[PDB]
Amino acid sequence: VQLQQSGPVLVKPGGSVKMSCKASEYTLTSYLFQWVKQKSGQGLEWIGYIYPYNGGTRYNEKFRGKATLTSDKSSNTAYLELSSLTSEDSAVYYCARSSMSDPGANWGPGTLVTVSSASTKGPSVFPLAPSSKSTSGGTAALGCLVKDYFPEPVTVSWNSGALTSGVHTFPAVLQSSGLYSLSSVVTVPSSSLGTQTYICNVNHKPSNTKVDKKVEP
Amino acid sequence: LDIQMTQSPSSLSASLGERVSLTCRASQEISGYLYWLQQKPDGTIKRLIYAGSTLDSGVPKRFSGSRSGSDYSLTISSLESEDFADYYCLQYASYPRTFGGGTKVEIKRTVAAPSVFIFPPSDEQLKSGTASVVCLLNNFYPREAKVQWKVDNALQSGNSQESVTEQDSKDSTYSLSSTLTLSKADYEKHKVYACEVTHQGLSSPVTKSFNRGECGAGA
Ligand SMILES: CC(=O)Nc1ccc(CP(=O)([O-])O[C@@H](C)c2ccccc2)cc1
Repeated sequence: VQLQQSGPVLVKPGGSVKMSCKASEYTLTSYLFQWVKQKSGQGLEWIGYIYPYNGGTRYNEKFRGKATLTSDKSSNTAYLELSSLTSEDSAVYYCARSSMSDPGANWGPGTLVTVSSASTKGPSVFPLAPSSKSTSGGTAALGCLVKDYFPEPVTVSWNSGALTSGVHTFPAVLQSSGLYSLSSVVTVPSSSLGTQTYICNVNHKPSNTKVDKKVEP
Repeated sequence: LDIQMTQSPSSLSASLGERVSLTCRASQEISGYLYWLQQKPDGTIKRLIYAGSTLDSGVPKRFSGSRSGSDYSLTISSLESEDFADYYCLQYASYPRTFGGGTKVEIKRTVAAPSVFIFPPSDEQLKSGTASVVCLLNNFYPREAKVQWKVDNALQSGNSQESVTEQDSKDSTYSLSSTLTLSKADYEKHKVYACEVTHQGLSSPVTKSFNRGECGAGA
């Protein structure tokens, strides 16, 4: 059980960004919202809390007052606004709901913020078609190449989430072009290639791109 | 001032079934207000322990938390493959809330040779002007692997990038993709594309290749 957080956002340096966090159900119980920051591949850093009940807030001094937390008691939504953004603010921001008796009980999925002057670019999705060159025994590997997008992230599912086993979605790689690219592959029975359809569902929210690419042998 | 949380070890590689313990020492008295969380590769964070030894109701019994004076520990009675993750302790006795540097828990397992697959560029991408040739090394262990590209027997350099997954939650293996990027022109002027893979699980390098002429299959 997790909380709901706003989607990934691309914001320019010197600008500001405001993300949200709220419980799924209208569970209107007095909770505290803790915010945590995590830079790609690094550790966790407490940002601050907002107690919607009385508007109470407290910030990690390390943020130099750049973080402002607010809330809408009506919707039980908490907001974290970060100002005068720089690349150092590019990171995943998490919110956790908790109380004295139930500390850090629930965690949100996190909101990925990318501070960059570069414009967003939707990815092109190409099939990685199964063939004798990707078939060993009765197992065939296939996939999708999600190429040339910015910023992160892209989400890839297979067969609308029906296919999860044997799926390996690789970490994105930053190309010399400044655009990301990644491949999502999955191994399936070679005997299914003629009867089972394989579709990778790619979504790149920053560019409002949603592509469903059928991968044929 | 701020309470410093020293987490050790920073990296912990352990055999499956091994009893493992992570330690967090507070630079100050936190009176048992220690929290443990697990973060999986996909970024998902979940509570494991709070109040130093209280186990989250959704966490398996193999997890336990204990306190020894200023030393706080997270113990996994018997390591399972799905325990591969980053673990962090978190002090909440006072503000600011501070975390330990975390522990990357790696799983030791038997050697596993990779299955190697190669994918020619799609015609769709070719119409774009660029060609991506993908070589896949699937489910191998350990992580150490060497992938080389040869185009018409000539070793390539500088035109490939690789990405590797974190250990699999089910079999503790890694998978790696090596992508060779060429212009359409360059791709069309050459014929044999080969991916040479070297790995501890392989006695001799494994070369997977295709002839652009044959498309990427058996024409
Ligand atoms: C008066 C009042 O509301 N008090 C109060 C509320 C909550 C808590 C628990 P807490 O929020 O400090 O619990 C910790 C483990 C935490 C820190 C940062 C992110 C996630 C979890 C402790 C005290």
